[PDB]
Amino acid sequence: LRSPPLLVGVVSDILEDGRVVVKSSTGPKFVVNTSQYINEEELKPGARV
Amino acid sequence: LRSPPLLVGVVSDILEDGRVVVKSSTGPKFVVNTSQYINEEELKPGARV
Amino acid sequence: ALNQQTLAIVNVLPTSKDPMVYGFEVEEKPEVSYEDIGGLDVQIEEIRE
Amino acid sequence: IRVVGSEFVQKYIGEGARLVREVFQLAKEKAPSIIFIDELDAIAARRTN
Amino acid sequence: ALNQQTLAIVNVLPTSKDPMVYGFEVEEKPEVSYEDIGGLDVQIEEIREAVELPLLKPELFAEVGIEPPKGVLLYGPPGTGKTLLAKAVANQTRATFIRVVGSEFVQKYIGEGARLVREVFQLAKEKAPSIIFIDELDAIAARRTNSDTSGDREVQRTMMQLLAELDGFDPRGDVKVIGATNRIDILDPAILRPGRFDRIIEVPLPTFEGRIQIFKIHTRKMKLAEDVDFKELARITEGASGADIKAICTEAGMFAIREERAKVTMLDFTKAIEKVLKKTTPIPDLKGVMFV
Amino acid sequence: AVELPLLKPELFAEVGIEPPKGVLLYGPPGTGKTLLAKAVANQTRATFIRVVGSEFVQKYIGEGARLVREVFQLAKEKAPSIIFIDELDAIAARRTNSDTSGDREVQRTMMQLLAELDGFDPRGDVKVIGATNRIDILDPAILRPG
Ligand SMILES: Nc1ncnc2c1ncn2[C@@H]1O[C@H](COP(=O)(O)OP(=O)(O)OP(=O)(O)O)[C@@H](O)[C@H]1O
Ligand SMILES: Nc1ncnc2c1ncn2[C@@H]1O[C@H](COP(=O)(O)OP(=O)(O)OP(=O)(O)O)[C@@H](O)[C@H]1O
Ligand SMILES: [Mg+2]
Ligand SMILES: [Mg+2]
Repeated sequence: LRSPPLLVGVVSDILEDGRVVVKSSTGPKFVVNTSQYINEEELKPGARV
Repeated sequence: LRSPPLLVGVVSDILEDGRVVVKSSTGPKFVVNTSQYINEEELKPGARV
Repeated sequence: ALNQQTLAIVNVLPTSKDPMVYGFEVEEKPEVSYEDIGGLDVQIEEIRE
Repeated sequence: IRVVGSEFVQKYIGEGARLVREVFQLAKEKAPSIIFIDELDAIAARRTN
Repeated sequence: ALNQQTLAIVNVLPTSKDPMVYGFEVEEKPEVSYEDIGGLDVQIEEIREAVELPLLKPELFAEVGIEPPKGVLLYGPPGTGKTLLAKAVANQTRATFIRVVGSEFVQKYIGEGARLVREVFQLAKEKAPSIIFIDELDAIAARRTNSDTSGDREVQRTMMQLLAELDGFDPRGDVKVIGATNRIDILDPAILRPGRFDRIIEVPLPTFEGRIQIFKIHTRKMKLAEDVDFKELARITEGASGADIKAICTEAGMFAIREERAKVTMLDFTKAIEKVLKKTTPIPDLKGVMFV
Repeated sequence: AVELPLLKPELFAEVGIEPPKGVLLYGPPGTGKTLLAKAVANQTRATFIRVVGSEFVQKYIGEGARLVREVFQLAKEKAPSIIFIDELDAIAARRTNSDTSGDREVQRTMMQLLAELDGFDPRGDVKVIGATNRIDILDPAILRPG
């Protein structure tokens, strides 16, 4: 995962069900689940990831 | 329902090397060949094909 | 709606798209009625003729 | 269908003529129809010879 | 939620924001109140009756029989203090002040964008009572090119989505739409159409009485040694805007620094007006040799 | 106007007036208006943002808008800082009415500039220094001091 291919997406909003809406720079927004490799406190609308 | 898809384009220019460049309505430009029933006498630049 | 692995039509979708008003304001069947205007009684009777 | 007298006319013209053509077009399409045409003292006026 | 490889509904997703909506509120109430804005004096009451009053009680507006505003324009010169009236409303309505630029609903590709115009009003409805100010409509009330094609469809769609929504979420206060414009004689009716908005508040560069109060409020914070009269200055700077009056106050005090002083005096002001007013609509200097 | 409140905000504070929000420069071209701007840049040393008003506005609508948000947003974090935008007639120039293809985009850009300056937003200590080639080719809004 830490290797490329990697893609910058920028957080759209953060859901409390345990998912994150990320607006990708490709185009589409998508819902992906949280991990213990992040903090959602650090995540914010406009957080690069 | 299974009817094949044909891309639409308009002739950009007619080349003298027996091929025609037809710019699709998808976006890209392509050098396309031709069928043995269709000829360059029936095409003009800005001809829909 | 197209079966998108051949891009051929499989179904006409009812509603058929909501139209977009141009030449605004357009009021198809106006709510202002002749009872909703008084004092120009004689002008009503003329414009009707 | 209301076209106001405010849209009508520009400093040089062509777009002003299109919208007369526009309401004529809708009226045919959407018959019976009453085309309100204000304010005819800023788009009609004295001829010059 | 749809799946990538199959596209089937599996869940619902509750939307309330995207990054753009997040930067539009809240600033937890500005530093401007009607305390910090001088007189106009009548147009203060009007803007209050148009917004603030139906907000607390659409029941009383309906009961009577009268239609509240369907949208509010402030129209008048720049710098008369309009976006300035909008912060004031924000402090006392206590109703979430959405600040958005009408330039941001028209964007590079399509339903970035158009989706955004309907998004601001969805927000509005759950956050209610509210209080959406959009702000100098010159890109959401623009005339149609016919056509610029990349540009024009965006401006045309987004224009229509504003007007149609306000018409329909307001018979009575619920979401109040408020706004402002610099110019409107540059563009065609859309918000100057009386079948959409119907309340346009004329807000003009200020009356005699208005001018004095603005000088008073600016000078309130200024250190002074008294021989000053605000009323005389007010006469000289007749025909100037509220921001010209501010610009003179800021120069009179800089002038004081040059004098080696921090108290402002009537002399300091009169010089300060001369500099400014002269770079501005003019000062007389002859009444003919055939008149006095 | 600039070097003085940037380098010593205390003295404007003591009188009770606000610091300056800017300087507009006009008159005859070639008198050294942008030269002067490079002159103050060498002595402020407090982060000199250099843009040009014809480097604002790009090929799709709202990318320009995006650019104007992008200079001010950066400037609030470095503040004090100098945003010197070379032409303000290149982002907002007087019209009778728009005629519309290229003309409309101009007022679109203008809306974005107002807003941030102290339109509504905190300005920090910017200090947007303008210039124009010709005396009157701006709008009243820019012309107006404040
Ligand atoms: N009546 C007033 N009371 C206090 N400050 C005022 C008054 N009117 C104007 N000002 C001052 O004028 C400046 C604010 O101008 P502002 O940007 O709010 O303008 P606007 O009329 O909404 O303009 P635009 O047409 O450019 O969008 C500030 O310096 C503000 O203090
Ligand atoms: N006071 C001066 N002493 C010497 N040269 C100067 C002086 N003022 C300006 N110049 C020179 O004049 C030329 C043009 O001036 P500069 O490019 O700074 O002008 P401007 O008034 O901002 O113009 P534009 O309308 O083209 O944007 C430069 O070569 C500059 O160095
Ligand atoms: Mg304003
Ligand atoms: Mg120059």
